[PDB]
Amino acid sequence: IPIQLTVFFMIIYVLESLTIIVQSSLIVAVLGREWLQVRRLMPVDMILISLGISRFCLQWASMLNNFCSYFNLNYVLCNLTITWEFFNILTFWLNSLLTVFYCIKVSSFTHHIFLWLRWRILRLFPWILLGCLMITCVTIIPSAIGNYIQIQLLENFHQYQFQAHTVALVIPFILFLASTIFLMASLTKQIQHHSTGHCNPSMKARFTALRSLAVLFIVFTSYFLTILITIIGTLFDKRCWLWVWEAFVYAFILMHSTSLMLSSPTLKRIL
Amino acid sequence: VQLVESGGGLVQPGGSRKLSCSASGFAFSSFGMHWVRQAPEKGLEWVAYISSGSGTIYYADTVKGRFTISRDDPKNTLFLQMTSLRSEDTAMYYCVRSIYYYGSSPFDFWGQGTTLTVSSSDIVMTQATSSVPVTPGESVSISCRSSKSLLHSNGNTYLYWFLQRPGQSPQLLIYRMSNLASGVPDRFSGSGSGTAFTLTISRLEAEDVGVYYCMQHLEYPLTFGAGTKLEL
Amino acid sequence: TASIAQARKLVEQLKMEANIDRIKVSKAAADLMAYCEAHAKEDPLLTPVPASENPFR
Amino acid sequence: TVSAEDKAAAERSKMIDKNLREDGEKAAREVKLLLLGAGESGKNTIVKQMKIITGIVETHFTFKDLHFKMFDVGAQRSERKKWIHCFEGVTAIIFCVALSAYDLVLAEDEEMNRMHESMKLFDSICNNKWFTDTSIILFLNKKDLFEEKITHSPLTICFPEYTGANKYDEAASYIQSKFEDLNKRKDTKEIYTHFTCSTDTKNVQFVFDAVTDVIIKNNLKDCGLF
Amino acid sequence: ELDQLRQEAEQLKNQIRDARKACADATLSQITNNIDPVGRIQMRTRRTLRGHLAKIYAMHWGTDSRLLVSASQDGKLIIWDSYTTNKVHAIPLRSSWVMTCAYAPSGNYVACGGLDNICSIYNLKTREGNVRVSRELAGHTGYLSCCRFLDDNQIVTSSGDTTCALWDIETGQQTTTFTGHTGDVMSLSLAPDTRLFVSGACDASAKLWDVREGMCRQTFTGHESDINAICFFPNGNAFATGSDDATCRLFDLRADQELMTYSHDNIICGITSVSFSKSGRLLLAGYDDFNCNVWDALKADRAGVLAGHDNRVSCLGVTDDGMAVATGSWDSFLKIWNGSS
Ligand SMILES: OCc1ccccc1O[C@@H]1O[C@H](CO)[C@@H](O)[C@H](O)[C@H]1O
Repeated sequence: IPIQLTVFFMIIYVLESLTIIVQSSLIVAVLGREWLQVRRLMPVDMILISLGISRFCLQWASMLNNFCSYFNLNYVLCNLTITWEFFNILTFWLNSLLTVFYCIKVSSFTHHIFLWLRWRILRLFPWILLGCLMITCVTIIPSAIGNYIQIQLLENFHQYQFQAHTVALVIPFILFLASTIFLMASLTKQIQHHSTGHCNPSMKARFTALRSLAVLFIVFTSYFLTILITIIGTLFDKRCWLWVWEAFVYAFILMHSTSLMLSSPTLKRIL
Repeated sequence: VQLVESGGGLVQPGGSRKLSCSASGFAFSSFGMHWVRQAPEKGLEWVAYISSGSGTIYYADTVKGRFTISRDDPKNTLFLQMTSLRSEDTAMYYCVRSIYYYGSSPFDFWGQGTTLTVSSSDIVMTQATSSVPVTPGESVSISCRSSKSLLHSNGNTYLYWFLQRPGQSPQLLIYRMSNLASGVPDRFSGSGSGTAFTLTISRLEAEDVGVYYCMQHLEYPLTFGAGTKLEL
Repeated sequence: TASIAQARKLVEQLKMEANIDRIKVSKAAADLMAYCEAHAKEDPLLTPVPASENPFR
Repeated sequence: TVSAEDKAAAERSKMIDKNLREDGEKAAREVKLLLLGAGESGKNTIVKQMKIITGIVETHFTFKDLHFKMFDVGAQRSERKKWIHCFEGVTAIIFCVALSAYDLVLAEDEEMNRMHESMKLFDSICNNKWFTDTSIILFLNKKDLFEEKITHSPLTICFPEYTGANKYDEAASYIQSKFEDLNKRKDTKEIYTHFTCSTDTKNVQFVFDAVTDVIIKNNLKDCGLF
Repeated sequence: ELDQLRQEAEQLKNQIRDARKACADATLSQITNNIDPVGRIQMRTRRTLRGHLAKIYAMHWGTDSRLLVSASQDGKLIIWDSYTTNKVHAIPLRSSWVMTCAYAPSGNYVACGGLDNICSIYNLKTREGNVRVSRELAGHTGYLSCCRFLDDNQIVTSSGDTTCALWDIETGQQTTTFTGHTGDVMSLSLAPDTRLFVSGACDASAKLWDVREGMCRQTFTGHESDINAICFFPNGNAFATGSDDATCRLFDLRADQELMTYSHDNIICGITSVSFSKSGRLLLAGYDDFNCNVWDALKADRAGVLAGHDNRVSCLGVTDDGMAVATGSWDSFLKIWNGSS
């Protein structure tokens, strides 16, 4: 309610948005340069580049949308909720693919069929990225048609829109949570199974990986929870607290982006 | 290096047949395969081609659709399945190996062939010389002519000269219009530029009798020449 | 006597390598620079070749 | 425009690229172990029993659906620093040290202890700029020779700064700790130490476990988690 | 006796040092004081040859200046058509450890050598269209660092045995053994007249030998570390050496003492390969700074820098017509560099 709180949260939002943008653009530049020079990239790098462009575009869309909404300045492109929704689905799918890729690479299984499928993921990983993009488009199409019917109207339509949006968000999240959980299970099983074969550097690396996975899981599940509360904002806090809620959400996304900053091998190798 | 063939003989028109080239003595997979036919009393004509790994398959316009050329690398065989043989399909059939890389010798070795007898855009190559009397020890020249210039922008000219002495398969004399083949004497040479090209034999030997063909390789509908016949 | 034999071979090596006709370094440097200048225009590395004649675009 | 057999040569290059990438994917699936150590330090017997029945000697062996390349360089007598960089990228270095060599002196020079020479070689190879992260599977061979050699001769000749109580357990522990003390860059390299069982099979099993651990660590580094 | 022999050997060394000092009236630096500078040479990666899956250790240019041969630890000798980036051949090496490769002058054979102490001569031109192992020359007990064909039947191979060897391919035997280096020879270059060859070793010296007499004609010193690279001047009466010390030193054969040394305060690493240009005005040396540098031989001033690799530049070669510069690095890439008008 007080205007000082609003202006403070708005300055912190603009700083978070700008740091997200510069972070993502730096990833775009460095990883695109490496991909152009080498003409090949490890799958973590392709995932990071796709998620970087997704984060950049999502943050730009969020800034435009929030500014148009709070300033009540109507414009042709200010209201772009469908772009934000599609780009949120894109970043969710890319994060799920990142966790599944961690899953496949870190796991040291020796099954012939499992390893078969493994090298097929490593070889066809850009095709998996294209598949993620196209499933994002297919899943966001119901959201687009819901927005079209709601703007034509401007009940059952509202419930259909809610169901479509929440299923769109939660489908990648189930995969992400399952992959993260099984990766934690495997790493902790390896930690506990060691006996008389202590490897202090290796257990240190395993503990560091487990901590990084915990940070990523907590941050991303908090982001999913806050976007879900927003999706239920009709029955929850009124968006009048726009600046504080947006600052919360994009502080979560800033922590996610910084974690993936520190998780990028090419960036640390180059720097 | 052996390129024997099997399958053929007397067939009824409109039927089906399969010609099998059983390669041995060299690496089948690395080489591209060509099926080249020769009318019983006339010159050669290119029929079909498959590349290494069966990536690209080309056919002549006359035999397009009716013919299917394939290969079985594990068994080292080249198959040509032919359907609805018309009257003109009666011919001497050859399988030719051709490996394609920088400095290679396409159409190096030719097989014996199968005789098929049935019951009763493209570049043109002109050899107006036709039959010529030759005396051993003399120097002779054979002229070949192309419809359009065969000097590609890469700097190569694209004639392949073949000598068919009577009784058996032809062999490669000159590849890329100026490069001597392997296992062939030095006296043979090739020269020219543009559209009119020549092949010069400094000295004529007893085994140089027979017919000569010029073939282009710029545009893949390969067309052989009429064939100039040198006899005593 | 392995040390003696190796030292003797070493002595013969520098004895043979001592009796080489040597020229003044000025003359050798002049010859080297003359070779460098004589083929200067022939070398596309030092003087760039026109783009048409370049076989590397 | 591309000529007919210029196109054919391009296709041949594509086929060669396909073969190259298939061979590279097959090669990246195998474990390249660099085996080096002092002479007669159990290198021959190690490669013998983990074969499971000049120049570089390449030994190929498969354990639990894992291909292992072993690269013996003991034949080379030249300056190792001129070719050791060829092994930058091995999964692990299987070092072999004769545990019983704490008394015997070098044949060439009697002023240097053989175990001291092994320690110097270990220091040179662990702290080499080309192996700042490659793990080391250290094999303390000739365990049963030391089992009877200790009750006659003491560690004092090899290591004067030794507490006492000349038994197998503490002597082996001291040698093991001294060897791992040369590892300056800890927390990024590992020294998997194993006392070889010449009469048993688990010698290759330990190598399999160490290689699996190094593979997991390398995968974690590739994913950027660590 | 041994003391007397050592003293007289030192006396002859002193005498040759005095002769070198007397013949060094004025170095190459002052005689090229007024020579027009080379100028800032800028180079472009006209083609990148990718397909290797390990560190490239050697690369030799074909005599036609278009075919290229590259060796890498993946175990494959790849013959490239540099003009169109097409890969003509991929010979699977018996031993994946290779650090030298050579193109025969006729182009009919390629040499491969490495830590197996065996020089494998592969015959490209065969009736069967697969490159086969024509010969396996063995007899060296140290790693082979450099191989150079002479006339399709004689090849000179420098090994880690501190020795070079002249091999007759047909018989497979060692015609002559060139001995005299204290340390292992790391590179080998042949004079254009194929009468002599110069090889540099880890004893910080390079020796010039006659190929048919089989004895060390001359020895040159002045470096402080191992000679990792050698290259003959196109005149045939000079040669340059690159060492682990960040210096490239040019010794000419008629006057034993070095002419110039190329170094800078910035570069500290070791030179991996050295190759001259056709005019001899440019000397291109790869470094461990993940890039190679073009020095001007006459003025000892760095002409240019070809910074285009993310790992050690391991091999450098210049086409016989001076139209290209192949640079193969540990990043599994070969880059062909050329100037722009
Ligand atoms: O408004 C529709 C909507 C549905 C489902 C998910 C996000 C949505 O909207 C998004 O909400 C975010 C959180 O408040 C904002 O930061 C974005 O600007 C807004 O587009």
